[PDB]
Amino acid sequence: AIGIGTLIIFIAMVLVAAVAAAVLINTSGFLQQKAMATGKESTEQVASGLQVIR
Amino acid sequence: AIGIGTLIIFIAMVLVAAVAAAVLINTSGFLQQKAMATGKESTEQVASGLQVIR
Repeated sequence: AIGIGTLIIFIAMVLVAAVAAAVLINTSGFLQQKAMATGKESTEQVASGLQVIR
Repeated sequence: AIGIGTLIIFIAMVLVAAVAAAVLINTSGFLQQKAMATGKESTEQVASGLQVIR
């Protein structure tokens, strides 16, 4: 019967789509930290300094 | 987003304008004393002297 294969291949299709989704979720995590830090750090750099009074 | 840079460069622009202002305030101080003294001293010079009676 044709049904048997249709079921089995669905199982595969789901699993692959899961793996594909995962990499984007993971990568978004990696980028989150890197981005946030880069902004903070750059801001502090511009904002700060010393001045010779006399 | 474009906004991010617009903020950061504003911070710089303010700071530079501050430094530029400072030099004029400082220099005005330096000149104040030098001017005042020059006037006083010159005045005393003209105003004063001795006369031989006999």
